[PDB]
Amino acid sequence: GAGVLGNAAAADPGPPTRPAHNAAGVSPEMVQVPAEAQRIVVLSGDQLDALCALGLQSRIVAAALPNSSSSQPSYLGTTVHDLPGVGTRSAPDLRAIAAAHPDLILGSQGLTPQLYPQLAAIAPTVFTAAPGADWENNLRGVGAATARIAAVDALITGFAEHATQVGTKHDATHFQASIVQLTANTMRVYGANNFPASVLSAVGVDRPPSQRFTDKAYIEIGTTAADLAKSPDFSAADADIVYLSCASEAAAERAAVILDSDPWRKLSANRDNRVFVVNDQVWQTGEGMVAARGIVDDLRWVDAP
Repeated sequence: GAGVLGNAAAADPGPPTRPAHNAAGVSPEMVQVPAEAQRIVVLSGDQLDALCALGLQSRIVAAALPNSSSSQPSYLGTTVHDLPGVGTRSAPDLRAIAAAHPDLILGSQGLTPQLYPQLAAIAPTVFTAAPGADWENNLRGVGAATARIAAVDALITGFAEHATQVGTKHDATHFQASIVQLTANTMRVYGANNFPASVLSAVGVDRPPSQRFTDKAYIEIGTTAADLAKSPDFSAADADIVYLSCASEAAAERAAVILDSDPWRKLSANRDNRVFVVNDQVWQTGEGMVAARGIVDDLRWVDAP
């Protein structure tokens, strides 16, 4: 009974190559990149999102797949969905990366730090920080890596204004929103330090007191049959509105079990029909500007009847 919601930039003036910064802890920290990279290999989901927000998706030649997955993300359109794979984000395939003969490689120090020297020997390589709450800084690093700092500045400025405008029109500050993600065996309740939390903050939506922690991304509650038969407490998940995504198909197949469970039916948001199923790629795994706009779109339901 839970409603389902789901959810080319011109280069800066300069020479044909530019210096760009790697994330802190990458050696070396500076890398010379082309001003107009024609064949980009992207190894992290947030950078793929960034290239789409910059209108550069037709220059991507391959992308690392989400781990345990067998396909590219679909929330970014068919051109990205059809991209060849180069292994997964946690284990990129260097032979396939070399086979794409890229002139630019984007990756993340939070995913494959050990791989940077081998990647840099194939093509100019830029590593951003780990994806998550700092997505806007990661976007800024993609902007420098593609010589599109001005373009990224406008995307960030336009997003902040757009998010604030949506929050004002829909009275976001008067609602506490909960962020929940189901896995096959557990329920994850996200706090205030992660990708979707930072987008809810940009819109101005409040969070329930149980979801304001910042020491970790989420807390995890068991949801197996043995767990449910031990009278668990899901009250950390309650709010005025609950946004719930499923981390996998097996999680989706068990979602209705948890939503029908006695511990979940105790939640006031469930009684009030204010639990909404949302796209996990938009809310959890994309972690970029296009995903962020999808979350803002879903947040338009905070003041719905």
